Amino acid sequence: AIKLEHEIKVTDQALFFDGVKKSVPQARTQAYIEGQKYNYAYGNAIAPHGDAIKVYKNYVFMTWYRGGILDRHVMLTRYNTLTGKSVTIEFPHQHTGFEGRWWVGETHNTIAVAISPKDETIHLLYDMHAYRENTDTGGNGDIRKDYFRYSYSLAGAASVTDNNFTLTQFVKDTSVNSEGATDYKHLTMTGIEDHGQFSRLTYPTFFTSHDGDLFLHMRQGSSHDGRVVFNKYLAEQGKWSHFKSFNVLGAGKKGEIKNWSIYGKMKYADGKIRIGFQRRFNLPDRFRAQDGMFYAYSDDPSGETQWKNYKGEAITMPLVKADEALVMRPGDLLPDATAKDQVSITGGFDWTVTENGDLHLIGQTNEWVNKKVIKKVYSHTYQKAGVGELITTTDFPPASQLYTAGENIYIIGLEQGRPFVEQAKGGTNDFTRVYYAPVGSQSFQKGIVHIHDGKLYYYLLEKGGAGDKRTTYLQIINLDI
Ligand SMILES: [Ca+2]
Ligand SMILES: [Ca+2]
Ligand SMILES: [Ca+2]
Repeated sequence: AIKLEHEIKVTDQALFFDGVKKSVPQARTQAYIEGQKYNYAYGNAIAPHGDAIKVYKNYVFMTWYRGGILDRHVMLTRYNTLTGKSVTIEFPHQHTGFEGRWWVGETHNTIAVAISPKDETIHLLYDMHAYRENTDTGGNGDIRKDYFRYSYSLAGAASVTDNNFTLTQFVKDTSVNSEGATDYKHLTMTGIEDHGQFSRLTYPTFFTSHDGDLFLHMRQGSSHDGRVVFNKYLAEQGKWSHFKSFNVLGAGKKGEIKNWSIYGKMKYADGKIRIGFQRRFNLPDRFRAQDGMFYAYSDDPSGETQWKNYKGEAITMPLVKADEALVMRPGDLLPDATAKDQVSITGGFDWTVTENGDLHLIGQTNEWVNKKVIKKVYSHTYQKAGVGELITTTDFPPASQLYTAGENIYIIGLEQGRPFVEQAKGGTNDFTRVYYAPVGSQSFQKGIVHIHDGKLYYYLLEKGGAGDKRTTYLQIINLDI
């Protein structure tokens, strides 16, 4: 059976935004008040959040911001699964909040972490929400040479002894734009400063191939005109390739009816670089936000060429018209919801492909009437073994992410604060609960998952804390593959 193997405390000082929600004009406008609680613009929990946990050999790497409101330092912790010991590096960068207003917490601004399986370099990307050289921080720091924030290490740093796991392992900024002796933030990944390439980026998320290649993807642009870009770590050269567009910017002048923005994630799944996403058109129509459900995969191990849709048909690369990668229309789940903004798709999208080729996508599609959600529909679209008709069903529980290991797909979450695991054979919608932490165990408020070598690494926020410093834990659960 699935069993909990290890439960480890990461910190009692994880940053939490213990204030109230602010609107974007408030967050942009209001001055600091000394003694205020830590208000926020989007979510209230920046840790664990984002691409913040990775496993490499016997090490679990976890990122987080340290509390409280006056600290906010970027932190990197390494847990050694062989010794049970942890070591943590404190970086000089502090969370800059909403457009430099560091007293308003900004959950888009996550700390992503990856290890190159080839040269054991550690890569960090943090605190970014589409910034650019003329971003107006309202007097809170100069961002002209700090709009893209990248930190990286010496080769072999991933596996040094705990005593040597320090900032000494990381490479300072020594370019003409360097800020000084404690500047660890680089403005580019290629060694070439390039505002056009590295401005307006959000959502750093790394993925790794079977042969040990490391990739990154981000979203570039705005909610009205946005693309996914991705690059590859060049281990032989100690740098990254040029960003490559999965989809164009300015599609309205290149063959689409209008500009659009992309809402999804690239992953490495069943041996291929792939992407799943929904589209925001910003048309005056029945869609309050996103529309459609899309998927494509590359038969190129570098993911640069040979892109295809679910049917195996080649797609235009870079993509201009999203409909080429169509899988289904979530609008069809609410077919009488035709009034302006009556179909509200604002999240809950995910997708996976199992090691047997089974394709799975989930979505949440809400009916929006007089400024309120009046109906929530969860969908599960799947195709067994990559062939045959797509099945879309709404007989799917309220889950927001899908995971895979061996032949199965999994739903993983918190129920009454306790981790559970539901599992289904790939290519089916037949789920059964196979793990639930017992009564008397701890309660958690939030969690992020990382699946590695048949085990579930659950990076969790403990429930019930107070103030702007909370406790996080790492759980290691054997999926019994
Ligand atoms: Ca710098
Ligand atoms: Ca719309
Ligand atoms: Ca649709």
